[PDB]
Amino acid sequence: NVLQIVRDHWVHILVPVGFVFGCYLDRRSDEKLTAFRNKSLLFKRELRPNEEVTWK
Amino acid sequence: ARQWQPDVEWAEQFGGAVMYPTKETAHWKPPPWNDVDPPK
Amino acid sequence: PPEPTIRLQEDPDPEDENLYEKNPDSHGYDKDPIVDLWNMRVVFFFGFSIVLVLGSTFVAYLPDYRMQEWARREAERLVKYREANGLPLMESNCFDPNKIQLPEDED
Amino acid sequence: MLKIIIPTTMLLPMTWMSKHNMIWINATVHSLLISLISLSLLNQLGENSLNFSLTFFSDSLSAPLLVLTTWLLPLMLMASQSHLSKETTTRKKLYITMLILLQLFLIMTFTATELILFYILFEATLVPTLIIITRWGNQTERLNAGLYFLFYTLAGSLPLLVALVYIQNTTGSLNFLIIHYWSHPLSNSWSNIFMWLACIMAFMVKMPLYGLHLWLPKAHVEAPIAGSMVLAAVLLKLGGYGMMRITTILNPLTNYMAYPFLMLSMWGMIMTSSICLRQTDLKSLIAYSSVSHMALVIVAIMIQTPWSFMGATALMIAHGLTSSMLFCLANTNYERVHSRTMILARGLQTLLPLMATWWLVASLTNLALPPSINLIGELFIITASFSWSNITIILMGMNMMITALYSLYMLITTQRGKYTHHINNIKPSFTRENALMALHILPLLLLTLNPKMILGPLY
Amino acid sequence: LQYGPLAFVLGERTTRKLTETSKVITVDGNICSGKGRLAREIAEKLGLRHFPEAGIHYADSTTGDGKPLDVQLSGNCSLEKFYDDPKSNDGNSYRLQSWLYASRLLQYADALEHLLSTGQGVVLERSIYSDFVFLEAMYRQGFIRKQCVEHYNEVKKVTACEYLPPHVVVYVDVPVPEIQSRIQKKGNPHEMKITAAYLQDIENAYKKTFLPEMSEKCEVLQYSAREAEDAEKVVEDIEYLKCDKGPWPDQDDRTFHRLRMLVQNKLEVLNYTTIPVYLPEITIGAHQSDRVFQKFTELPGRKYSPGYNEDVGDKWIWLK
Amino acid sequence: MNPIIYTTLIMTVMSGTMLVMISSHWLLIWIGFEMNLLAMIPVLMKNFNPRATEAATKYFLTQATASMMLMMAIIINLLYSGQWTITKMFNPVAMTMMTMALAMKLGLSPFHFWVPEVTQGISLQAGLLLLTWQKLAPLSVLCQISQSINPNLMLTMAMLSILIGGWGGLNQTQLRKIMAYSSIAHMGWMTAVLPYNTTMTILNLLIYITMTLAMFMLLIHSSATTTLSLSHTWNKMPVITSLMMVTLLSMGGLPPLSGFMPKWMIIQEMTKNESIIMPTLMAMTALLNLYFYMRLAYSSSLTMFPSTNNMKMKWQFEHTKQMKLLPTMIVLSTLVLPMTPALSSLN
Amino acid sequence: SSLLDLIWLETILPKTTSFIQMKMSIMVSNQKGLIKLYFLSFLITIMISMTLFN
Amino acid sequence: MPLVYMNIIMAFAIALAGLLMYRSHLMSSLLCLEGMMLSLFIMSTLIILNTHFTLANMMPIILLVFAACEAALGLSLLVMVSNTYGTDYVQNLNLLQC
Ligand SMILES: CCCCCCCCCCCCCCCCC[C@@H](O)O[C@H](CO[C@H](O)CCCCCCCCCCCCCCC)COP(=O)(O)OCC[N+](C)(C)C
Ligand SMILES: CCCCCCCCCCCCCCCCC[C@@H](O)O[C@H](CO[C@H](O)CCCCCCCCCCCCCCC)COP(=O)(O)OCC[N+](C)(C)C
Ligand SMILES: CCCCCCCCCCCCCCCCC[C@@H](O)O[C@H](CO[C@H](O)CCCCCCCCCCCCCCC)COP(=O)(O)OCC[N+](C)(C)C
Ligand SMILES: CCCCCCCCCCCCCCCCC[C@@H](O)O[C@H](CO[C@H](O)CCCCCCCCCCCCCCC)COP(=O)(O)OCC[N+](C)(C)C
Ligand SMILES: CCCCCCCC/C=C\CCCCCCCC(=O)O[C@H](COC(=O)CCCCCCC/C=C/CCCCCCCC)COP(=O)(O)OCCN
Ligand SMILES: Nc1ncnc2c1ncn2[C@@H]1O[C@H](COP(=O)(O)OP(=O)(O)O)[C@@H](O)[C@H]1O
Repeated sequence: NVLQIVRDHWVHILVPVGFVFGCYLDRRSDEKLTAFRNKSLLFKRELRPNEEVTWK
Repeated sequence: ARQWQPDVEWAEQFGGAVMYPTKETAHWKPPPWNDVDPPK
Repeated sequence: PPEPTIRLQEDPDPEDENLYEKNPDSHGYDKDPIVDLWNMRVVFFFGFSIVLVLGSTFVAYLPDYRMQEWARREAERLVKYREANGLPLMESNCFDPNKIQLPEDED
Repeated sequence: MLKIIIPTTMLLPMTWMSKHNMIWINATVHSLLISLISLSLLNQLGENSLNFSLTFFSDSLSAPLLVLTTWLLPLMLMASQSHLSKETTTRKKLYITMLILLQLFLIMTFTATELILFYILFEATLVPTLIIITRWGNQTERLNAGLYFLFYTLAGSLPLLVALVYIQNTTGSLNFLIIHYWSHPLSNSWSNIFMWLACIMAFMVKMPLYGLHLWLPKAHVEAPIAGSMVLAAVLLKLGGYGMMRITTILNPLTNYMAYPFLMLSMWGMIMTSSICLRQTDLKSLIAYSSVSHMALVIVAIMIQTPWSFMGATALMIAHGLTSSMLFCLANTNYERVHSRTMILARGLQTLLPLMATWWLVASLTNLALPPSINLIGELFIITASFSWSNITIILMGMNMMITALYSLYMLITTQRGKYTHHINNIKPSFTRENALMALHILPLLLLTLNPKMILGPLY
Repeated sequence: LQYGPLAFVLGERTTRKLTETSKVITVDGNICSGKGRLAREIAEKLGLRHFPEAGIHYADSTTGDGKPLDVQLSGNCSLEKFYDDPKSNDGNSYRLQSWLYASRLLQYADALEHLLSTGQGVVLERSIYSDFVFLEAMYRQGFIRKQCVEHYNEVKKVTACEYLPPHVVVYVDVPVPEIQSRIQKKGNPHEMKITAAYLQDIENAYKKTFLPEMSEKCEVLQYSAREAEDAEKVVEDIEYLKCDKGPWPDQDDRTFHRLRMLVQNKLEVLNYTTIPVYLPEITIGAHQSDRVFQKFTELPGRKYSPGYNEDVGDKWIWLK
Repeated sequence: MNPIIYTTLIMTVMSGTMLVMISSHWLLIWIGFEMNLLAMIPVLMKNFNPRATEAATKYFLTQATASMMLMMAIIINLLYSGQWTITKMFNPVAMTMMTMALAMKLGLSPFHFWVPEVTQGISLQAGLLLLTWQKLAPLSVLCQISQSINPNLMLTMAMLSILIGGWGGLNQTQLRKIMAYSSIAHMGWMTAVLPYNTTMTILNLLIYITMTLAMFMLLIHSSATTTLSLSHTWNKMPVITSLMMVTLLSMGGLPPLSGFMPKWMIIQEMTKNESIIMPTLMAMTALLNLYFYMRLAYSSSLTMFPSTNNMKMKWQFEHTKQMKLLPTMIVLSTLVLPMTPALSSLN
Repeated sequence: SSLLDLIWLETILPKTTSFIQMKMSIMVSNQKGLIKLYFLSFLITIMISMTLFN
Repeated sequence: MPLVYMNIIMAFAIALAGLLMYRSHLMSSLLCLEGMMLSLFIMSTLIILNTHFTLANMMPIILLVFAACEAALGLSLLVMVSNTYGTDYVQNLNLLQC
């Protein structure tokens, strides 16, 4: 029954929501370490005509 | 079949005035339950 | 000695409850048959079916990030080049001597 | 990494708002789901590491231990489901909370790019374990066992804090990458000797080394089942992981500072293997077996050769899984028998055949049978020690023979022979115990197909 | 605004409410006497408030619903079993005696709180004082051991060193054969098993010890069975006597404030009734205590605070 | 006593401490100490009894001797340099005598003997005030002249204090004496970092005050004085026992609880000054504090001691008076490690 | 098993520590509560600090 | 540093030793405290008057006042002790112990 199983099975959504939040936080934290993107002496590459960043 | 829990004999160890009783402190008495001494 | 010889008031030690006596097909999970059966189902499905098989296949087919085939190809090219030109294969000095500077002793 | 840490944290509100009769199901399902997420970390590269951020990084040494840690929790829940039947809802939720906190602390410990954070979580892993041992323990000696486990660890690990802050004051950073790249030799001086001792003793006490192992039989015997498996499987590997991480700055002093510990371990392996032969208890026997295996791991780490490190990692994982299985089987026997004595119940193979099969498989794996990863790690360490000195083979072979002897003695005394007459409560084994044994053993026989996943960074 | 130091600071002075009519009175008598009838008449005539004698389930009447709880959850003792088997092996006699003494202490605290809060006096049956006579009767008859009376004396002295003795003590005297005949007439199946020696011990423990101790510091009105029927003379005697020997005249506003803070907050009142001395009659094992407490928590209005019970019917929970 | 008089005496104690902390004259500091001592005595004697009187007279004798020593030190300092401002002492003998005076006021060993007895005689409320509030004036005075104190004397007194607190805490059974020895050991820890960094001293003082306030409020909530009276608590309010065990684990220095923040940080500071032996010794000594805290936790919460029948009646009544700031104190004393860098606020 | 693990290894590290700490606790905590001895010790330590640390 | 100051500090030290000796008669302890206070007053007065530190002439009087107050307080406590024991021997205060 809708709106009845929710009051008993709302706890199951907690862990996957936490996983998605963790993935988002990991990407956001990775966004702060772009001080050498496409500046590495080994992977220094000329950008593609329709490319703005080497990686996200 | 039952988890062991302390009995009276185990509890009496902490009932003294001090731990590790010795000869000198064998005659010490625990303070009264309320901090009031007889007027004598 | 009119002492009761009872040190304290205590419940008698209860006897172990057999899970099969009141419920055959007991699965050893819970005394409530429906919750018990569903616990068995989810344990078997997420343990064997989902993790132990899909995860095993995922680990089996992991991309070669350790660069084993890349190292094999590089070694093949190096060996071919050094054999064709008569170079002595592996070199004793890891780093070329000219770049390195050794402090003079004069002792 | 936060994709792993965050769900483990969310396990707590998930458990605390669950219904009174559905906590075990939810905890088991979501713990298994978390383990699947942790599988992604295993794909390491031959280069440096998976540097996730400034606080967490993953290597090919941390990946197998992390996967094992995440995998152990569902097994702990299934093991604890038995003896917590008559427990109130609040106390069961507190037990699951302690297990979840232990897993979270271990997960944060194993990456811990900075050494002070590693130490903080390495000591934080001590509170939930002590609470579990001293609260949900059957015997009256659980209190003394908890005190021993706390103080043996803390006395060793307290000088480590001083050593670490001193290193930070002189070196200037405790980040493991900077520590590895800027490492400099340690001169032969009394101050450097004591720095070596401070940095090493904290991990050698937890492994444990022979002569400081007195806390382990007590902690393993008096603890509940889940505490026993988490002690034997993961908590023993903290010392070895820390030692292999920290030996990068102790060279070349170790070249001669390893002699006392090498001799102690190479003799204590024989001593504890012999002790296992004359034992009246099952859990004590398994604990002493764990001591022997960890002594071998200590020898391997102190040798400091690539084959030593590979064998050490393989033996770590294999011994964790095997000891967890053996403790599970002993607990299943004890639940029916209620005595915990080896010779009180005999001939159980006639009454419980499948559990006899599980006993045989666990004993064979403990016996270091090829091509299981137990023997892979064993043999790698044997070859490395042989390269170290040709005379070690005598001690190692003696240990192997005694290990086989006591493993088959454990199997024969409890499984073969005529059944005891005055025991008539040996009920048929539940599906839960069989599933627990299967989930313990199948990963071992699966990892024997892909050894490179557990051979460490020096593969 | 519940009573506290702030209320005393602003307006609450309890010496104004006392109007010479308070006169806390305890009516004490032998088993199956006419004191209960007499106490009711005194309270009716003098305008005071009558407190019925504290029983096993007295405390259950003041907390939550007045309906008594199960015997296992409140008292763990029964009077009928004491009458049937006075020398019961499981130490029922002491457990009954202690539970009754603590119930009487709670009743005395409640009576003092009512007197200090309102100013209207109270009438009581056997108080914490005179309760020791039953203990003496049990001990001399051999029902309880010496350590038993030692523990009772310790608890009694600790608990009673902080309360004001009653203004007037009224005693109804009935000879032993007469009360034996009254017991036979009563018809309660357990009560004819009361031995004459037990009643004699109760009476001479009353007369030899309790009465002189009350006389030396209070007013004593010894009444026979006949002369206690006429409540008019009793009330006239109550009015005629003047209280000038007890501690009550020496009390002031500050001491009354301290006493009023003590009588409320019943936890401190009952704090010393559970001193950690382990007699086999009163001590309870860990498993039994855990099981009984868990069963107590499952009661309808006992899981949470009084105002925070959903099953009882308390609403607006999430805003209180 | 009258509530107004009690409030006035408490205000006078706080005013004396404030006068000590906010004044720049030695005479005014001595006046503040005298006012504090004068108003603090009736607080010990609120519940009149022979034990309270004896504790109060011991406290008065010790404090008066300390004040006289402090005044003599001030006089000598004035003699050898005509300065009244609280600054460099300008004299070794005056500094030594003032250090002993402030040690007597604080309770550092070997001037520690009065603390256990005074704490035992007086009530829980009086003890709570004495244990935390009293420390603020002498510690402020010591922080103001830390550049002149002799490191040898302060360090040896701190080491002796830690040793004595750890050893004496093992034997005691009453909770008040355990708290007194715990305070002695914590002050031995805290005064050892005075010559190096006073900010660490202030941080340790704040953490210790929070922990001991929480523990004393928990002890007042469950009216227990001896160990067995505390063991009986689990049958009525198990939550109190659980919170008390968590706070006890925090007070032992176990990470990641808040009580680990000071010690760790303090060690760090003494490692910056090439002092290695002493921090190790103080850590291995604090292991003893941990031991007797663990014994108390075993007695209180981790095991269920036998109960009493009359306790049933206590199940029906609720705690009428609730003390505010107890949950805040527990949280601040248990879960504030991740905010360690906030110590840069020069708290 | 018995002689090394259960007897001497126990005697060296844990049991010796327990015995020493118990003896020290008994020695330190055994004070009769007399302030005469307390203040005599105070005088002794005042003299010691006056003549030693200067 | 002339001999007068040396003699005053010697008197203070002697009074402190007498206070810390504790034979009996807590009244003697209070007397020793007040002897220490008197020595402090004399020394401070001499130091302040010698250097013509005019505004500091307040210091002795203030000192005396406060110290005398403490003496009064002490006496009160002593009285109560006697009222509980009948005499003021120091050895009677042994209920509290470490
Ligand atoms: C009951 C009676 C028997 C019935 C069964 C009959 C069938 C017999 C089959 C049983 C064994 C026969 C051997 C057949 C082996 C073939 C498969 C093998 O070759 O694949 C392995 C692959 O297997 C996996 O690598 C091993 C499993 C991964 C281990 C993870 C465990 C699962 C997670 C659970 C938690 C783990 C806890 C411990 C953490 C460390 C080796 O991989 P590799 O040869 O290179 O190449 C793979 C393909 N490539 C080329 C594209 C790369
Ligand atoms: C025929 C096929 C045979 C092989 C089948 C293999 C199937 C493998 C399934 C198991 C996968 C194991 C879990 C892997 C988790 C690690 C990777 C994970 O963290 O990645 C996240 C992504 O995860 C996926 O989105 C979700 C996968 C979760 C589910 C896996 C499939 C099985 C789930 C089963 C759940 C229960 C099923 C229903 C039961 C009732 C975040 O990725 P992100 O860091 O952004 O990537 C950045 C790089 N980009 C930009 C290129 C992407
Ligand atoms: C009990 C269970 C196990 C616990 C842990 C056991 C491991 C701890 C053992 C410590 C390892 C070795 C310590 C010192 C090693 C240095 C080598 C030294 O011992 O040999 C000679 C040193 O001579 C003497 O040994 C001097 C030290 C003697 C005093 C030390 C105590 C010896 C016995 C105490 C045993 C107690 C161990 C357990 C304590 C609880 C060489 O003389 P020299 O070449 O000139 O000096 C070398 C050092 N230099 C180069 C820096 C100058
Ligand atoms: C548990 C940790 C302790 C918590 C303590 C209680 C928290 C609540 C206190 C409420 C605010 C405190 C002060 C109120 C603000 C106004 C007062 C302000 O003007 O004072 C300033 C100073 O502000 C305070 O010092 C900072 C108070 C902040 C205390 C928290 C630091 C704790 C660090 C570790 C725990 C992290 C926080 C955990 C949650 C609170 C002036 O500084 P200044 O007069 O020029 O220097 C004097 C100090 N000297 C003499 C040494 C130089
Ligand atoms: C299960 C119980 C195990 C107990 C383990 C305890 C022993 C651990 C080893 C010693 C711990 C203390 C070492 C100090 C921490 C390291 C800090 C450091 O390295 O700094 C040194 C300082 O070295 C020291 O100060 C060491 C002093 C040691 C004092 C404490 C002694 C403890 C016991 C010593 C013997 C124990 C050794 C064997 C223990 C075996 C286990 C029982 C450098 O000094 P600098 O000031 O920089 O000088 C440079 C200018 N020349
Ligand atoms: N401390 C006690 N021990 C045993 N019984 C008690 C105790 N206190 C009260 N009682 C019981 O309370 C009952 C009522 O007392 P009583 O006044 O004699 O009868 P009634 O209420 O009809 O006048 C009596 O049967 C008496 O036994």
